[PDB]
Amino acid sequence: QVQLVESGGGLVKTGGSLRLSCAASGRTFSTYSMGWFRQAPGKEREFVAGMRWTGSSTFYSDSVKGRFTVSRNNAKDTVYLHMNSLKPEDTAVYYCAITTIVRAYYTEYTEADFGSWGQGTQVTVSS
Amino acid sequence: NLCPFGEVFNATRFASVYAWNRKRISNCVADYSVLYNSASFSTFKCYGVSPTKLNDLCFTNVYADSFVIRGDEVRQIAPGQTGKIADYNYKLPDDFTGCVIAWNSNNLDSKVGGNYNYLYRLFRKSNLKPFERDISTEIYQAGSTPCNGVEGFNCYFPLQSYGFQPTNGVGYQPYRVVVLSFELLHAPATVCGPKKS
Amino acid sequence: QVQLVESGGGLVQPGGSLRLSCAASGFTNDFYSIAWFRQAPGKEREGVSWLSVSDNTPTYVDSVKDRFTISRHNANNTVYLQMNMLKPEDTAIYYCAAGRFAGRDTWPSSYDYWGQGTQVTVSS
Ligand SMILES: *[C@@H]1O[C@H](CO)[C@@H](O)[C@H](O)[C@H]1NC(C)=O
Ligand SMILES: [Cl-]
Repeated sequence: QVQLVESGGGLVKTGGSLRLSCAASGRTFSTYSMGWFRQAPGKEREFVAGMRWTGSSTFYSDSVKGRFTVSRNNAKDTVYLHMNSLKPEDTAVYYCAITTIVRAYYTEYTEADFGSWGQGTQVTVSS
Repeated sequence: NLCPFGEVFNATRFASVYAWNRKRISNCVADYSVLYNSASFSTFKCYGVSPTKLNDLCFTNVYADSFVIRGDEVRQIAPGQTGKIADYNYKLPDDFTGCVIAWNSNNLDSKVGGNYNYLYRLFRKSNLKPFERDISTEIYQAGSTPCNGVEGFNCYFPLQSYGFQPTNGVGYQPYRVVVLSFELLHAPATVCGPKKS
Repeated sequence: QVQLVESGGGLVQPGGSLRLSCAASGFTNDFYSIAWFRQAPGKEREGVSWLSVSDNTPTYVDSVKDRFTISRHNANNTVYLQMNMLKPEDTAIYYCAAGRFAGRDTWPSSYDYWGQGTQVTVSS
């Protein structure tokens, strides 16, 4: 396990933007692919978006594609979820995590593949 | 002075097939017939040569290539084969001279809940050349539309974990593979079979 | 072009003997190997004996070691499996298979050339 330091929750208006951040010292993000997940009350933790350890590939669930972007800083120690065109349906606790499991089809990732979970941050989209 | 085949055959961990390892062997006596007659190996196939002939030959270098694949891919480690291992991971030349050795490694390389360390390349724009080793990790563009750094329709990550579990059927259990190839240079021929010694 | 002609099967009592034959035609040279695969009721094909022809090296699985002998007669280009002290366990369809290599493999998919099976039944 490694410590992932996650930040950036909050309240935002429908159509607004937020950035979440996930930081880890040294070569963590250049070693293990990362994913963002979210969990609404009494629902399962679902995949949102991620990036390969390479930093040159990102991927998105169908519910957020074209609205959310993932990026990583030049130091390769901080990954961002840029949330745009937020809808009330995006209200949830968001988590970053990493995986040792390589799936050629990112569509097959589930929460069970991930570990070293960041602290959940609440995103609330008011209408 | 016996060739240190132990270092190759008995290594605690093996390479993933996409990132296969090569060990150079020289300055030693190699008993290919003792290897051939060993019950430890379930696959032992020579091309362009036989173990008796190798026992009577000297080479400058022997190369031992080693990696893990699943059982149902062992047949792809031969000249003229197709499939994802032969096409995209580890390719022998049509005119291959050497030996393919394999054994079931379920007791070493599988784990309860899956051993995810071993990978193979699922996709590549062209077939590997013989003895080419491709460790690249760029998105595979399966169609005409560029991926521009995003996986999706016809845009796949090129590597896949096996995830070996002990309960897998034998076609999906891990096999350790060693390929022996032979090199003759204008230099002392210091790797000899026991007869040419 | 390449063809394997199998024969020699039948019904025998437990303790009896049987001589299976694999006749290999369309090979240029001696650089091939033969395998015998048996398929017991409800099991997959399983290798029991191998012969690397150029080297004349036999291999056997442990369960047939001392009872089974594999050999080749040069004149008629035919590989024989002499099966002695047969048990009920040895009941199966026996296939010979060939590959253009010197050696042996447990994987049927590694052999590109196959005879039609011969039935071996061992009971009282
Ligand atoms: C690997 O180790 C075993 C002893 O555990 C030995 O019998 C075998 O010869 C070794 N393999 C080689 C190629 O030295
Ligand atoms: Cl990955």
